[PDB]
Amino acid sequence: VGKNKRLSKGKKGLKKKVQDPFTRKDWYNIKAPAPFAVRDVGKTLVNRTTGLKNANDALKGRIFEVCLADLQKDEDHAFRKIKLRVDEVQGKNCLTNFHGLDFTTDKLRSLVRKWQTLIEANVTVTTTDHYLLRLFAIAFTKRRPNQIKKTTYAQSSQIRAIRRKMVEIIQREAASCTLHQLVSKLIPEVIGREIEKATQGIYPLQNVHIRKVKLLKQPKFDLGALMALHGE
Amino acid sequence: LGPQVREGELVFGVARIFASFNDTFVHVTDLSGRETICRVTGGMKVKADRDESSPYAAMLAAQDVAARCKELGITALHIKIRATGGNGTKTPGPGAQSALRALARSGMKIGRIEDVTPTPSDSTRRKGGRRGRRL
Amino acid sequence: VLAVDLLNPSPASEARKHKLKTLVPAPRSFFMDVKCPGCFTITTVFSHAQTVVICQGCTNVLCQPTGGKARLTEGCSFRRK
Amino acid sequence: VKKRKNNGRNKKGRGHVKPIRCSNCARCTPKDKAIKRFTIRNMVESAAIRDISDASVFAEYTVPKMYLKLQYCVSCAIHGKIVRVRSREGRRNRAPPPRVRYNK
Amino acid sequence: SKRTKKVGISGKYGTRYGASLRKLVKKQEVTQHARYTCTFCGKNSVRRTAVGIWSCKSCKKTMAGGAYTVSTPAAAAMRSTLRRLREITEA
Amino acid sequence: AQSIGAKLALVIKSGKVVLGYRSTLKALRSGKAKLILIAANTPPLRKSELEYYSMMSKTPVHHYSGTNIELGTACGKLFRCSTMAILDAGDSDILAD
RNA sequence: GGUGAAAUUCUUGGAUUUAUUGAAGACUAACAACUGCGAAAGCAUUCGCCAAGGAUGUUUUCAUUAAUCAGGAACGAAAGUUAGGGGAUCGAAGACGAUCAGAUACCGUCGUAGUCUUAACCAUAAACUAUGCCGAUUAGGGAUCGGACGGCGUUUAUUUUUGA
Ligand SMILES: [Mg+2]
Ligand SMILES: [Mg+2]
Ligand SMILES: [Mg+2]
Ligand SMILES: [Mg+2]
Ligand SMILES: [Mg+2]
Ligand SMILES: [Mg+2]
Ligand SMILES: [Mg+2]
Ligand SMILES: [Mg+2]
Ligand SMILES: [Mg+2]
Ligand SMILES: [Mg+2]
Ligand SMILES: [Mg+2]
Ligand SMILES: [Mg+2]
Ligand SMILES: [Mg+2]
Ligand SMILES: [Mg+2]
Ligand SMILES: [Mg+2]
Ligand SMILES: [Mg+2]
Ligand SMILES: [Zn+2]
Ligand SMILES: [Zn+2]
Ligand SMILES: [Zn+2]
Repeated sequence: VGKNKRLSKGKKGLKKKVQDPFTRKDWYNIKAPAPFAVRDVGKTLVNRTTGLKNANDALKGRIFEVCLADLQKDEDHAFRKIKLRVDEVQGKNCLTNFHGLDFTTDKLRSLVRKWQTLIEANVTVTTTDHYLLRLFAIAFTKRRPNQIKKTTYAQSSQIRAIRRKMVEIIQREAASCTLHQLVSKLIPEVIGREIEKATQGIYPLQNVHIRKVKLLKQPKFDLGALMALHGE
Repeated sequence: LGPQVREGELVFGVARIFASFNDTFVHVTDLSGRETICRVTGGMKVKADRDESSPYAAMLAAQDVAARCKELGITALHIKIRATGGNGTKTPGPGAQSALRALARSGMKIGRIEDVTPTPSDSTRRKGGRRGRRL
Repeated sequence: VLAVDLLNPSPASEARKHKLKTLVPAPRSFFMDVKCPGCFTITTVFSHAQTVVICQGCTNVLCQPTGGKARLTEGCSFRRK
Repeated sequence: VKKRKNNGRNKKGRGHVKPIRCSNCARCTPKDKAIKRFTIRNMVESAAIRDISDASVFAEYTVPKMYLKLQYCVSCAIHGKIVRVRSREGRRNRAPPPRVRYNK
Repeated sequence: SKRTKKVGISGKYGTRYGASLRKLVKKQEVTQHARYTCTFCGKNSVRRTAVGIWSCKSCKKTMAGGAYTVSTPAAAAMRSTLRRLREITEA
Repeated sequence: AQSIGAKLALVIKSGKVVLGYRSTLKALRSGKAKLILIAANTPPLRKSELEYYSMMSKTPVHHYSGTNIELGTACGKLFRCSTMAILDAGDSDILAD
């Protein structure tokens, strides 16, 4: 509302002179790492480089949310969005690397339903490359076609047995791996198939998934690895 | 003035519309929160405080958002819906749909519907007391 | 119903009720002779044994205790004596 | 006099239950006593489906769903016309109401 | 043959300094004159010498502890947590 | 190692043992001991001295997991004890392990 | 910002909003039910350690060892008290903005004790199933949690027996 301001600019002020800050902006391209199919993911904006304020420093700590469906050109993985962290900005060419993964919220509420049992676990792990990262997991009980009984509930003893089997399998699989190998296992959801094959005997546990992955620490920049993954 | 690109391809942005039960905010960025393309709210456009959250006010705000972002070169938007969250209502306000429709009708492109309402895993005690608002 | 001879219930009805709810209590457990594959000896084992029973020769296990009646080794056969 | 066999709470066999907050007036009520409603709805109302469909950039698109679980105290239950007064004989009937499947 | 109703050891102060102050001093004084079992030899002869020094009358060992007690809950919890942290981290 | 508490009681009731340090040392000198027990909080010099004699005599030694107070009360006696020797087993099977 | 509607309050000394990072305390949504455990009060994030308990199974063991209790004793929500630590959020007392003829209230912005924990007191609640404890008999039905027993099949694995 126009007629509510009382102090306006405050105790004492004066109008501005120069406006329209968009005359000094620049547009940059964004790339993607090696395993993904498409590399261009959009455009980004930043102020033009000037004295006392370099542009490259402002484009080294940005994060981006990109759905995995766009990266893989496939509508099956339309419920996962991942984070990408910018590291080095080549001329008119931003280079990026992995920064995380996460499911969409709406699918998780569509999975959560009454009168069944949900199994959940998490675990921290470190790779051969000195990355400290944490994993989340999800599973649900499976209905049987000929059941007449209304409810499907599991006993806590098997619940903890499943939790132990999940933790041991995930730790064994993620014990000795690199980022390129693990992501090459993430996009086809390899981990789930071993979880289900190991656990069918105790109880079915349909909808095995890795909820999210987040990293805590990183080693030195190691530009050689970034240039190894980029520019194919 | 704008990013050079061929006519066939189109560039993406993201709009974060916050629709509570007292006011609505429309904010457009560039697929990241570092840069804000434009922002307008119901309050300046409307002439009465109560009407700031009306669907009509949200549609009017969406029209001049599309007008302001058209010359920047951006041609398509993703939307990120969020409610009050936390201890709030978690139900989007009345001016959500209005502005969303006005954005679609103005000619803009739409993709990647999403809801970003913040939900706690286990929240603190909520305002009001043991007897609630007794009116 | 309304006319039954309670003195002489049917054998199925007395083999079907709980072991203490019959006219006179009677155990529903038994002894058995097990054929050990390795040797030719004979051991008498309770059907509901609470302890692991060891055979005299070659020292092999015969059963594992459980909540009800002990479970026998897979490569074994028995007859109820 | 007893008006209801279950004391209008549905709690027999235990001593205490953790309370919850009403979604309207922020009152505290036992979880088993509050009225719980589960709702599934669309992102946009049915008239806007075409506008989203032809304004999308993915040819055919399927709008996602929205899932909420609201919970009210009894004071908020019959003021919002969620539930209504029944007769003395009709009180003892816990079958869900038959939703209309023809709509004339 | 109890000679007191509730005052206890702090009866040497007569009718001075107030009941609350006598109760507070008595509660802390009672634990300072008692005897504690030695952790090394096992005999029940360990007594306070200085403000933070306790010594055993049998094996003649002397140990530094709290003001009025051989050990403090904070120090015990810190020794236990440090032992747990070290053994998990290095083993 | 909870079983050893019950196992020792049978040896006490059936066989014959000698308690204390001087008597165990004299038995170990005699060379007719079969197993020696040592408490947790005995002085380290005493520990190594006893182990050195056991090593010379080729007899097993067991390190009890508790102090001498419960070592003493684990034998039905009302006094502390730090070390002991098994002169002979009774009907028990201590020497099996 | 918030309301049936306003104002108190914060704002180009850049409010509100957007993205990244850090710190602090409290709490464990959805799953969660005419479902579980405990003498009751009460008990919901993972894992490790310690002792305890009910039910089932049993051709193990003792042999009346038992039922209720005047006085007596242990426990006993919330609030409250005495000494330390901690103090994010709400919020008794209190200070403002509105409504009203008045409003020391209901509505809105702040806010002390308290809300958490350690060592000790207090012993009262619509502490309700408004229904004392032990023992025997009395009508039909279908659900459901734990243990044991019988059976036709399906699923599945270094696969049988087990688990569903
Ligand atoms: Mg408003
Ligand atoms: Mg009213
Ligand atoms: Mg009960
Ligand atoms: Mg109660
Ligand atoms: Mg700002
Ligand atoms: Mg939980
Ligand atoms: Mg349960
Ligand atoms: Mg009495
Ligand atoms: Mg209390
Ligand atoms: Mg204090
Ligand atoms: Mg108030
Ligand atoms: Mg406040
Ligand atoms: Mg308190
Ligand atoms: Mg009373
Ligand atoms: Mg009673
Ligand atoms: Mg069976
Ligand atoms: Zn044999
Ligand atoms: Zn309410
Ligand atoms: Zn000593």
